[PDB]
Amino acid sequence: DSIEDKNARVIELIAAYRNRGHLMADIDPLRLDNTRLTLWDLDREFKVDVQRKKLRDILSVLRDAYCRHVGVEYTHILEPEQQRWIQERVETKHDKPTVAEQKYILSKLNAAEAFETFLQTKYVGQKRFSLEGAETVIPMMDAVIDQCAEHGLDEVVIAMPHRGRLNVLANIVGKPYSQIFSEFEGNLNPSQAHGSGDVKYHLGATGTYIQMFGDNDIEVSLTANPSHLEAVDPVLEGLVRAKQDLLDTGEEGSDNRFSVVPLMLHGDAAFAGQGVVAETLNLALLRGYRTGGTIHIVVNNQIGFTTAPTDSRSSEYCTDVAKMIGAPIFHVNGDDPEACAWVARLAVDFRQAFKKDVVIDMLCYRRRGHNEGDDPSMTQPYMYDVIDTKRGSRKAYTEALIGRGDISMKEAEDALRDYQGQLERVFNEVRELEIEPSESVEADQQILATAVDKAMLQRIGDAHLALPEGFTVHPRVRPVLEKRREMAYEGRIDWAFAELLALGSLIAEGKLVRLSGQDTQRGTFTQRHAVIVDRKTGEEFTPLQLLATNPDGTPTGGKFLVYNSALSEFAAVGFEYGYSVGNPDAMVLWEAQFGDFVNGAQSIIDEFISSGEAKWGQLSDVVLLLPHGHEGQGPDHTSGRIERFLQLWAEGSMTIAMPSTPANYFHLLRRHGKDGIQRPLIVFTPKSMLRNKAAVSDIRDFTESKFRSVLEEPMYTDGEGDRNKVTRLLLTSGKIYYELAARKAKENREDVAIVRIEQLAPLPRRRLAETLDRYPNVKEKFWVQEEPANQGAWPSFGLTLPEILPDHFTGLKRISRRAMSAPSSGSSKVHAVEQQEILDTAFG
Amino acid sequence: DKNARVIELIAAYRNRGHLMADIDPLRLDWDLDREFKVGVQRKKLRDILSVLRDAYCRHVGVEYTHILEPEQQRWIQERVETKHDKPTVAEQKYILSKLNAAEAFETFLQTKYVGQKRFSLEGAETVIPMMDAVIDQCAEHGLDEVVIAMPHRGRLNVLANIVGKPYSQIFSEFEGNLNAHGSGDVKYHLGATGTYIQMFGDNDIEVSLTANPSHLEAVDPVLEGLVRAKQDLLDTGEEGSDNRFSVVPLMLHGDAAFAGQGVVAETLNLALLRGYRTGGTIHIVVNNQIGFTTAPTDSRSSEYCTDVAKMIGAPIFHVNGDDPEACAWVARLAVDFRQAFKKDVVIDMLCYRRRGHNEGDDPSMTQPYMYDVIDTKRGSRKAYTEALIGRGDISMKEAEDALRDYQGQLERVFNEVRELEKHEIEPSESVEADQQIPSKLATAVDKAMLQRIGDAHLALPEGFTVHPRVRPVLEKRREMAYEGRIDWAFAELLALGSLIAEGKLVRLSGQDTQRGTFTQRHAVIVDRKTGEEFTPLQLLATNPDGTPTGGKFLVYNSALSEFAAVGFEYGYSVGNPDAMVLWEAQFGDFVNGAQSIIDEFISSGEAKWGQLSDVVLLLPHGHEGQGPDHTSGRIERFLQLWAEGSMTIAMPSTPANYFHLLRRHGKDGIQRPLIVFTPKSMLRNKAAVSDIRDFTESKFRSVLEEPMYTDGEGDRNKVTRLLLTSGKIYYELAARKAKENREDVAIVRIEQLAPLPRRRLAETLDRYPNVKEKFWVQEEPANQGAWPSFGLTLPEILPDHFTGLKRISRRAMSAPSSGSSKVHAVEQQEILDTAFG
Ligand SMILES: CC1=C(CCOP(=O)(O)OP(=O)(O)O)S/C(=C(/O)CCC(=O)O)N1Cc1cnc(C)nc1N
Ligand SMILES: CC1=C(CCOP(=O)(O)OP(=O)(O)O)S/C(=C(/O)CCC(=O)O)N1Cc1cnc(C)nc1N
Ligand SMILES: [Ca+2]
Ligand SMILES: [Ca+2]
Ligand SMILES: [Mg+2]
Ligand SMILES: [Mg+2]
Repeated sequence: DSIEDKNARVIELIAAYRNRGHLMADIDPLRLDNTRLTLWDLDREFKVDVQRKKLRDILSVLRDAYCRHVGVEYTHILEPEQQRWIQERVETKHDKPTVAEQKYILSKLNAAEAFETFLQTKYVGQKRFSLEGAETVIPMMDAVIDQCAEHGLDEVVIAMPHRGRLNVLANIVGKPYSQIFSEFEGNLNPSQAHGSGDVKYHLGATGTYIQMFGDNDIEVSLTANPSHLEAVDPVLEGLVRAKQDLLDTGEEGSDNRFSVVPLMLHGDAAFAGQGVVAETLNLALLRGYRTGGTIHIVVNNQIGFTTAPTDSRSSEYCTDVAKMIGAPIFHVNGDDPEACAWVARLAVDFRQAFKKDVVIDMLCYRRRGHNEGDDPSMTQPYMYDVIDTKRGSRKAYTEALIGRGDISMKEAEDALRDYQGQLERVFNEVRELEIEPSESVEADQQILATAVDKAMLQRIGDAHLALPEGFTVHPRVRPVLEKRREMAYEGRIDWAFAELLALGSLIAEGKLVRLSGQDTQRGTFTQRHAVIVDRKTGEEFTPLQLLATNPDGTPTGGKFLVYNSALSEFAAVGFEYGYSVGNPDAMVLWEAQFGDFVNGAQSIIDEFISSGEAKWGQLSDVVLLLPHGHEGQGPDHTSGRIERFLQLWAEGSMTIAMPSTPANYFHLLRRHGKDGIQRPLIVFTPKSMLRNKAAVSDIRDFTESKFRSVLEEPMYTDGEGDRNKVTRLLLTSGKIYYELAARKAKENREDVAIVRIEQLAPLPRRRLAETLDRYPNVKEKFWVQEEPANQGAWPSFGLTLPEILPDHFTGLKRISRRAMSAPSSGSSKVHAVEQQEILDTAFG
Repeated sequence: DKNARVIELIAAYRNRGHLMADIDPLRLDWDLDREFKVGVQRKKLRDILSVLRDAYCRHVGVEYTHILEPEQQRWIQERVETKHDKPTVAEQKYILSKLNAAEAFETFLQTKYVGQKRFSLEGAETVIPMMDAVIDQCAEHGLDEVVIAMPHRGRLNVLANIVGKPYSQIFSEFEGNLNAHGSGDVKYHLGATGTYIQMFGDNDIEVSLTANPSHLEAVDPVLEGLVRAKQDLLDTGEEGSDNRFSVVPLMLHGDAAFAGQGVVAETLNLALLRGYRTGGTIHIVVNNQIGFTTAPTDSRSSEYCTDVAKMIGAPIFHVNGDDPEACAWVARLAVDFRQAFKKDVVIDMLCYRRRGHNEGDDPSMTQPYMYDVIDTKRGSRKAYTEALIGRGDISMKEAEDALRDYQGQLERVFNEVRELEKHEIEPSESVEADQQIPSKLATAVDKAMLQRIGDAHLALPEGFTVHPRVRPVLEKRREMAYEGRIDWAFAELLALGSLIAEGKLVRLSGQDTQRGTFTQRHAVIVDRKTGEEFTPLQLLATNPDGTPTGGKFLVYNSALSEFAAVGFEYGYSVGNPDAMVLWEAQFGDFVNGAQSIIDEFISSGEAKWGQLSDVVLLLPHGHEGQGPDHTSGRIERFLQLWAEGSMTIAMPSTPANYFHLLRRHGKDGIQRPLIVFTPKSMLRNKAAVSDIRDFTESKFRSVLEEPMYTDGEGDRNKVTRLLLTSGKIYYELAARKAKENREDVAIVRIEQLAPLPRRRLAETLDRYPNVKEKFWVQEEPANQGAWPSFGLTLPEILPDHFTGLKRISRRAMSAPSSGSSKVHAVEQQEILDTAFG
């Protein structure tokens, strides 16, 4: 009504465009959804933040920035400087691309569409999950990578699903067309045939991107992945984080460049529905997981196979999950490749300025069916009636560039004729060039002293008392530090100290050690104390970090990276798997709170850890620490599901162990870090046995011994025990050994021997046969276990042991809990009665 | 100019005031008299600012300007930016009684069971009066039930002080003396049911608490499923006549678990979906600013633990746990918002954890600053009590007497319990015999029923335009119903349609389940010209005379989730035991995304909690050369999980046997999950078809012989080699036998993998007296499929029949299959050549 009233209505209007203008922006190239102050005041001047501008001018700047082909979501960001940064770059006149840059974009759209159309012609009946209707993804990714090269970064690491995967591999990464054509030909040379393999749209590649108009180059990698959509997200993060740590960039680096950029592509239905997306975004700013911001690209073809977005998500945008970490979101029209390239460059600039994630929602469509053989009009007839009227983005942009006067019709035709002639000469060459069953990858990696000097044990012990000046140790943490120095010099080394002796000795030898998991710094069972907290100030101290410096003051090259993970299994296990792939020379350990929670990461275990080598030739040396054992804490605090990992095992893909002594655990970890084999290690670790006074080791077991896959009772190897008196053999693994040994001693049963299987997979066949041959008077052999009959090692051992060793194990019987639906009973009293029945049966 | 600066200030408070609000009980981190323009009324700046400070910068942080619906922003704004009437002395006293019960229950167990883990709510006592206000507000709206799901934090306190679980039952559990059945679970995993009666109102409401494992947040989709089934039974909500959503999910969370677990996002993503919505969940985050020894800085990459809830535009209220009046008020506002917009609401209760993570843990080892502050802090109960003695509401004597009365009541129940005669502790027993199958059960239907389901596919609405490639499916189904040669996809719909016709509620969902991943189902058909939907099976919900059967066909395309979708269907089946609930995986290879649900609820829920579920998992399975993720439903994993007859596991080879399996499952009266390994290419195998007689005069066959012996000129006595198999490999083996005229070889199919059909298998094998060798033949690698369990169990349960049983399979493999279809083809031929070698 007044001057103060009008100037106030304008400020609300400005805010309305900045907050909700994205809901009006012309972002959908299909235009499916139909429902998507006075006139004298437009020429009046108003106060804007400090200059005076006309309302018409304020309105035109706002409609240009927020209501054209780019929908900007940023007012949810809590940091005001990030809101100002976006506002300043979005609310200004944008410099038009040069004719050369426009021609370059069209060349990318040409190769994108001509690649898809060549495959439709040659291999009409072969699934390729085409990028048709989304070809702008190619110039957009090219702009992301080019912008990264402009900032002088070292590498872009890509992870993506099926949508236009082959197109990306050929036109962004640089994977030869001959290789991609040999895969459709179904004829692979012995190197491409090796292992069991995977489908062509799961494969990765590496290359060097060279700037078209710049002088920089950048490494471009694409990681392998399963069909399981979004499963590769935390794997990419881990991979990038390991590479950043090697380059001394990022979080654990001297420079704050985060010079390895994660570029993560997603489908619209997969991005909204999969939980691992939220779990992975939740890591984006964590000290132990951040990679300085990921560039996310959502290929939003407004469809997920036959499912409409209305049935796929409960939110406006498929990208709304990214608001949880305050990521800016750019919804961009896939038919405007210049707006797509510009947004991609802005996204990289934002990542570089704030070391935070950025989401690009590319609104497009899927020209053909879900796969190339599918008819989408059965379920989406309206959408496909609209798509059938739509001229592709390539034709649209070509007609735009001719009208502008940039290129001629002849120049456009010739450019496509050249590219079509090139694909045909490559296809002919491969076509011009016997299928056998897949072979096991076991022999692919074959290959050891793990003992350390007394001085090394003493150094790791002393490190626990080499406290900074003034440091106030918690009075209940102080005895751990003092008892460890004593253990290092006097023996009776417990499990938790043996672990740190192995990690510390590896650090001292120059190895990078990464250890993480839930409450892993202290230890779930208050046993580790890898990090100690000053009682008065809260300052942290990591005793093992002192081992990264030689006594002369020089660095060993080693480092101790220990973290408390977020409350995740899927993303945390994915990340550590990725980290180990990213740095094969690192010692990477992930610890479950209890092994019962690793089933939250079942997709990682099944799709990456146990099978990644056979499927993609991708090697990982990740260690999974799974606290395991029947102690009466209930069905979710008892089992690490040994039977599942043993079932998954084949082709020597993993090592699976359940060590019974601290020294054997020490040697197992050192063998794993020093063997030069990149294969995952699954370890079933103790809980109560951490504080079992019988479960301790002598210094000579660390300094003069090695890993023992099979263990005999000390009375026959280092004592006065007679192996010829033994009539009954009890074969076992884990903590049940001490309970059986205590019963044998109590009853003086010289007729019974207890043999421990420390390495569950691969089965130590020769070692087991050699050990059993030392007991010639054995009349009966029993596999004894705590676990229910359908769980533990019995389901695999009961079947494999009589087969691999018939002369030793024909007639092998089982002593265990009954078969159970849950891993144990809920009552500790019921556990106690069942545990005593096992001991009574074994000695009956 | 000034009026414009005032509007920016109003917006600043509404948008960012929550970042200044005094929400943390630990505290760890001139123009004012002028009138301004703000219906359109003129208000002084002092009053504008007072309203803004009271609403957004005191003990309540309000996050709502992210909500895209303007009407929802106006609704919150109007209720938050007004003077709030102070609670009556009676209401304040009622809140104190709740704080009294909460802290005295925790202090009583500390005194009596010093050495037992109870995950105390000390420092978060306000959770109890807050939950009481949520439930009371639901009763005020005249709703029917509140269904609760929560983790460990103050679980026993909630059971005793909100749900109504007897103290005697809770004490008897700490005493380790139980009057228990199945293998059971820990006390803070248990559920209860009861009736809440309003203190100052005339209404009552049912209050239920669901069971759950240690796996944090895994119960979230299960609660939604449970609520959805109850809402469908009451004809309320999405599939109901009235839009009341009269059953309320009340979901409690811990701050670290809410930020870190993916299933939270997956479950919020369901909140407005047609097939999953429950009309809005009330979320309560017990934000004690700690997760065991982990600081929030290591737990999340966002300001608030609740930021994940902004993806569905849920309003978020950050409330100071030391202000129980503000907590009760926010809880009531939450219920009012849920009722008005049928959307989720998140209450972030900022509190602390008085003791260690568990009662035996020392938290100062890792959080000495936090525990130095907590040891200076007077509890919420003492604070509130002192504020009341200060306001003049109550005397010191009245406060003491109330605590003495409650403490005396606890001591009397504890002693009565202690006085009970102890029982001898025995090992847990198998729950197998708890649910007995009716020996003989009729699943056959009349030919008229098949014909009705066939005719329903052509009973199209007037003017409906069928897609030309969908039309032959509809016509071929009417022909199959009258003439036979019924394929797998039609037998599925014959089973579901016959159940609907008999009055059963059928819920079928999964990824692209309406059409079918393999374009086979067409449960829903789409008008080619308009896009209008038509569900032929829905016509079976009406009898020929026009009356309802009571049955219903609920078929949906799920979101792209496994964990939340499997969790939801598990919950749905628990919520309505009389419903037929089927969840379909796109390929069985993706069910490992829901491994926590399979391991913690489906396979073990009966033995742990006595919780029964009849959920059906449909897992497309088979070696066809599509790669390691499009081949196996991990049969070996489900067989390994099986014990105590907890589940039925089948791999049917004929459409009729699948039909009878589904009907037996829906009509047996047993509430046990069914795992079905279903076909892909075999859906279109012309040999894999059934006669009408198999649906009308037969029953489910756990073991199947070759038709040449049961219905042909085959001679069983000529058989010297027996091949034992399951699934689609049967047709390839049968085709090879026919090609080579091998009368010396017989192929026996095991249709029901678990429980093993011991008697039928023994009776079948006895019909082949000249057998000299038996082989288990399978497509799956040696360490996979049925061999790992059958190779061990078959020679044990049937030694006279299976001693010397050998295996024919793919080699043991790390991946479920090779990546090349050419390599699959060569391996498949080697199996067939070995079996007939
Ligand atoms: C549901 C599903 C698909 C629909 C994906 O929808 P979007 O995310 O919008 O992607 P597009 O529209 O296809 O670009 S593709 C798909 C495939 O099999 C990928 C092709 C492959 O690599 O094999 N699956 C099946 C599927 C279901 N659940 C999970 C966790 N992962 C899956 N891959
Ligand atoms: C990590 C973890 C806990 C810390 C939880 O932190 P918050 O969410 O902030 O909860 P509180 O502070 O304890 O209220 S409790 C817990 C327990 O086992 C509770 C006792 C029980 O229920 O048996 N686990 C272990 C855990 C790890 N991962 C998964 C998926 N679930 C878990 N339960
Ligand atoms: Ca290694
Ligand atoms: Ca049933
Ligand atoms: Mg899509
Ligand atoms: Mg907490």
